[PDB]
Amino acid sequence: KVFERCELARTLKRLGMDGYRGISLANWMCLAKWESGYNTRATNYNAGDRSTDYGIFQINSRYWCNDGKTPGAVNACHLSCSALLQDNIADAVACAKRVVRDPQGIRAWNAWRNRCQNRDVRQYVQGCGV
Repeated sequence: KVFERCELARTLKRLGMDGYRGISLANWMCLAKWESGYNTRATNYNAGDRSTDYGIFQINSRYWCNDGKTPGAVNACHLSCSALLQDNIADAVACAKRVVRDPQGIRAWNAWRNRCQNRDVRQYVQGCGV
């Protein structure tokens, strides 16, 4: 599923994401935007270390979900990577929260640093009613 902007913002808010561990809704929207363009089916294989990023948040298989084909990987979110490809993003969200419970927080995702950190991310939630 490819969410529309405001549709995603409200979905995320409903799921307890606004300000989770100090991360505002706008930041999560900025992350989802740059990671997958609000696309839950999105997947990217990383030839360099043979791992794969899954879903709307492009979560990596080496450390967060199990896809059975990533070498010496772990499954911290305790989910099949397939769960990160559903139209229903509740599992993707539970996993995204798990990722930020670690020291780096939202800095876990490089795309956030490159395109969201220290920027005016107000535009991602404006007019959405969140």
